[PDB]
Amino acid sequence: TSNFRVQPTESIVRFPNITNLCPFGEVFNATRFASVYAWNRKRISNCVADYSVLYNSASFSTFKCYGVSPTKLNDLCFTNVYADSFVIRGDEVRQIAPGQTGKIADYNYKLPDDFTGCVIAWNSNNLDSKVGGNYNYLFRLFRKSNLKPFERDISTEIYQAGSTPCNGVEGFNCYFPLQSYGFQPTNGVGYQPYRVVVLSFELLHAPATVCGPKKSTNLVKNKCVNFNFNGLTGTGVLTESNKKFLPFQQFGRDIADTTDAVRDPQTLEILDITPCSFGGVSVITPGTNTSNQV
Amino acid sequence: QCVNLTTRTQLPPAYTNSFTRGVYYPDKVFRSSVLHSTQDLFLPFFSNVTWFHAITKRFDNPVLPFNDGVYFASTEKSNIIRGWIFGTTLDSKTQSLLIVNNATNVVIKVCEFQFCNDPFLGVYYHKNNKSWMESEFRVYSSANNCTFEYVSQPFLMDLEGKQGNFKNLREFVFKNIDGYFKIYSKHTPINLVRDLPQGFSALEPLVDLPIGINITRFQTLLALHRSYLTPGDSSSGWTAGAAAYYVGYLQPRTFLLKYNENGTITDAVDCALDPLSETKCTLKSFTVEKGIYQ
Amino acid sequence: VNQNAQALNTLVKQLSSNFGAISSVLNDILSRLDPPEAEVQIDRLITGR
Ligand SMILES: *[C@@H]1O[C@H](CO)[C@@H](O)[C@H](O)[C@H]1NC(C)=O
Ligand SMILES: *[C@@H]1O[C@H](CO)[C@@H](O)[C@H](O)[C@H]1NC(C)=O
Ligand SMILES: *[C@@H]1O[C@H](CO)[C@@H](O)[C@H](O)[C@H]1NC(C)=O
Ligand SMILES: *[C@@H]1O[C@H](CO)[C@@H](O)[C@H](O)[C@H]1NC(C)=O
Ligand SMILES: *[C@@H]1O[C@H](CO)[C@@H](O)[C@H](O)[C@H]1NC(C)=O
Ligand SMILES: *[C@@H]1O[C@H](CO)[C@@H](O)[C@H](O)[C@H]1NC(C)=O
Ligand SMILES: *[C@@H]1O[C@H](CO)[C@@H](O)[C@H](O)[C@H]1NC(C)=O
Ligand SMILES: *[C@@H]1O[C@H](CO)[C@@H](O)[C@H](O)[C@H]1NC(C)=O
Repeated sequence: TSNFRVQPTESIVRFPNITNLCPFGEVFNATRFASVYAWNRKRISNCVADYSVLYNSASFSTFKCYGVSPTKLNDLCFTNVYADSFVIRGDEVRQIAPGQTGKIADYNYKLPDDFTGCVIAWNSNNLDSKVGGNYNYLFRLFRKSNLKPFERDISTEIYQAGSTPCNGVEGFNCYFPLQSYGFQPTNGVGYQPYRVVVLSFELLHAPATVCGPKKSTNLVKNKCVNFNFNGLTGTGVLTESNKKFLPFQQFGRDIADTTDAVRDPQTLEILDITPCSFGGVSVITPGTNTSNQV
Repeated sequence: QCVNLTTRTQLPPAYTNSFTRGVYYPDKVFRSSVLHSTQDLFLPFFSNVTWFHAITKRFDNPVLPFNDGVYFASTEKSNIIRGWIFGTTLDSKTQSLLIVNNATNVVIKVCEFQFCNDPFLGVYYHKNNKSWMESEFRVYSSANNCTFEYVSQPFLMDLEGKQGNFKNLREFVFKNIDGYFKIYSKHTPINLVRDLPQGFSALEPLVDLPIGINITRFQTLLALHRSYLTPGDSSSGWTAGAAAYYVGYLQPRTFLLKYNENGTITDAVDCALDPLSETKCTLKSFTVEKGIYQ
Repeated sequence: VNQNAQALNTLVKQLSSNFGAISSVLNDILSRLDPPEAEVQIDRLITGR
């Protein structure tokens, strides 16, 4: 007739004990930003990052996330987050994204085809506009080959358009690949400068260095419960285990791909995980004609 | 300062065979009593490894290509081997890793260095008091900028020349993947002098560093012995001592690894060595019965 | 006996396949994603299994 399943009694969250905060101030509140042809990369690790702020505040122009949903970034633990900072034009904001080929994408900064991160961009016209023209920002236009993802080129050599090799003369059919942006307050919105940061994070089996601002609860054993071990969500029964983990090991997969053992972050204990009880349910009847007992 | 060593006689290189060596734990998951197939950079079985022996004066410090990875095995009795440098050009124009185990402690510094032509660590021996003290540090001239630095806790070692046979073998695997310098290590007591032992011992991960630099060349560092017996200047008044090490290179291969009940690798099958190994891969077993197999 | 065990082993091992989705675990897809974006990948997993 049906199936029988035991239901969880409670839920438990076990996240590492780090009180440090992530230096978002350096990233977004920086007085100066580098050029697009040489973007700036920073690593953020061993800190707590709150993505609820910087999403409902500062009125960021574009907040587009690929592979994750922003509401869930509070509930996720990440490994080795990177921040890439540069300054581009308004229309070029479209070009920096998965696919979406463009001159910036082709010759300045290429995002990987498989991307899991959030691109944030805001309008900094007032800061980066000079009445005489803000010429401190430069961009690349002529490169021999398309850039590989997450790569930057700083080579400044005279580009050879056709024959007659330049040999450093910058003559006919010889142009400098680097050109200076001209930014002034009296310009169109599309031509106004924009400041862009790209947050890219890797989901790995390695212990999660960065974790959301989510509290922890006490451990419970021998009962069907939900568990949230470092973003690993499951339902089952936890028991003490005699498995002999080596110090670098953190999980256990048994023969299939499913996890069967785990290491409690705070107390460094090995816990065996077993599924809750399930089975079929059958009804034995002598026939409605004879009786209604079962 | 930098001094070009002299009184060194060049000899043709020597080659030996690696008999089932260079197997490490691929990931951090725990598995027990299973046969697991892994595709990764491994040292192929029964392969040429270049063998260097410092004993002419045989000052064996040649710069070697890094390639995709390195398997370095040193048979040591007097701690002659100290450390390594890893650099694309090593001329202070391109930044270079240095991992040096000096008398006080291990020091892992990624800093632009003006490396000397013949880097080494000159340890001086005094006759009036029988002791060895490191005095010359000829690794580099100066450090322009130090993006990454790390000094470990102090410790003391004998640093005394031994007139016996080689008693310990130290195996290391160095890789650069995803901007990560991974070092796997192990040590085994063996009495062999000039032959690489024929046995199996897995290498546990030792450290994963976020160096993130481009490496295409590396060099070893030796402990130079100076005493009253050797007369001359820094370039001539020295003796090499007795030491031996072996260098092999990693290649992308598929391996079948056997885990025991304690979750330790005990045996491995190289998949593309010969047809019988291929049948063992296909059947997922270490024993094959009589018959014909696709 | 060997044939029955082999069939069951293939059936269980088949759960690890992506079938084109981002991952082979439903609990990971349910997080990290909103329902309109999660439904298509859950569909791919359903079809394969
Ligand atoms: C930047 O500074 C303002 C105060 O001037 C502050 O409100 C804001 O939170 C700061 N942003 C970051 C990312 O620290
Ligand atoms: C914090 O976690 C560490 C392990 O990372 C543990 O040894 C320590 O006792 C914990 N402290 C608290 C506040 O529970
Ligand atoms: C070693 O030889 C090189 C190349 O001839 C030279 O540039 C360097 O000055 C020499 N170092 C000495 C003599 O200490
Ligand atoms: C490679 O191994 C073979 C084994 O017979 C040996 O003869 C040879 O000298 C080694 N080195 C090269 C470069 O072939
Ligand atoms: C070894 O290196 C460390 C770090 O540079 C230094 O503090 C220490 O004095 C050095 N010791 C020797 C023996 O040179
Ligand atoms: C490296 O050091 C030189 C000399 O002090 C300095 O001019 C240069 O800006 C430094 N570069 C970096 C990236 O720190
Ligand atoms: C590393 O440097 C070498 C020599 O300068 C160069 O050929 C190679 O392309 C570089 N690799 C990367 C990833 O920059
Ligand atoms: C596992 O470790 C225990 C404890 O040292 C040992 O008695 C046992 O023999 C080991 N198992 C194997 C297969 O070596």
